[PDB]
Amino acid sequence: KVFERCELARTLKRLGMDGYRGISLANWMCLAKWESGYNTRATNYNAGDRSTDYGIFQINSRYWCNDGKTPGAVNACHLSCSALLQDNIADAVACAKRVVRDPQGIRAWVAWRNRCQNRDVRQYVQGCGV
Amino acid sequence: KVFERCELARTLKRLGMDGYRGISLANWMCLAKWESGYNTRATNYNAGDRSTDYGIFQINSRYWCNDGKTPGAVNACHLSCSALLQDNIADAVACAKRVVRDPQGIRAWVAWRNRCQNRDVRQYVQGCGV
Ligand SMILES: [Cl-]
Ligand SMILES: [Cl-]
Ligand SMILES: [Cl-]
Ligand SMILES: [Cl-]
Ligand SMILES: [Cl-]
Ligand code: NA
Ligand code: NA
Ligand code: NA
Ligand SMILES: [Ru+3]
Ligand SMILES: [Ru+3]
Repeated sequence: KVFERCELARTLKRLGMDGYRGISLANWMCLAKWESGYNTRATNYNAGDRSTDYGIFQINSRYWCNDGKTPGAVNACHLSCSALLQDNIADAVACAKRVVRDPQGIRAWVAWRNRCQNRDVRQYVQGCGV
Repeated sequence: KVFERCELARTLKRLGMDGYRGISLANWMCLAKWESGYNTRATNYNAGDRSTDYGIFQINSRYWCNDGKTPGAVNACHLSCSALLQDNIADAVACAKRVVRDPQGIRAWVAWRNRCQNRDVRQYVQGCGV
């Protein structure tokens, strides 16, 4: 599913993302926008370590979800990676939270570092009433 | 699916394309028309570099989507090029938004520049009530 901007913000806010471990709703919006285009079906293979990023947050098969294809893997979210390719994003929300409870926080995602960090991101929630 | 002209103008307008990065609805229409004749199933293989342009916007598998058969690929929309052949263009629109956020914007499609840039394109939207 391709969420609409304000529809995703309200969905993420309903599930407690706004302010989570310090992270504003807008920064989650920005991450998802550059990771997937708000598309729960996005995917991206990584040839360096033969892992794959899954879903609306591009969560990686090495450390966070099991896809049965990735060497040296752990399943820190205890999820089939295919659970992160589903129209319902409750599971993906739970796994993004689990990712950011580690020390480096939202810095886990490179694209967030390059596209969102230290940048104005109000554009993501302006006019959504959240 | 081959869109009818206004059908596509309403669809693209509903998916937020009017004014996106300053790109008019009319210009997106002119891009779709010269890329694929509004045909969601259009594909163009290039035996030169073995890449393929997909769907209604003819997005290329070397830079933007993964079709698992193009050398030197980077999948910047984190998307299967199959998603660019759907009747539902929601994945395609989201990927086209990612394309024009690069520094060249819409100028990425050489056809748009040969056929649309600096030209009158009001005829693509008028009568469509958009
Ligand atoms: Cl990750
Ligand atoms: Cl392209
Ligand atoms: Cl990139
Ligand atoms: Cl002329
Ligand atoms: Cl009119
Ligand atoms: Na891929
Ligand atoms: Na879920
Ligand atoms: Na994208
Ligand atoms: Ru940095
Ligand atoms: Ru507001």
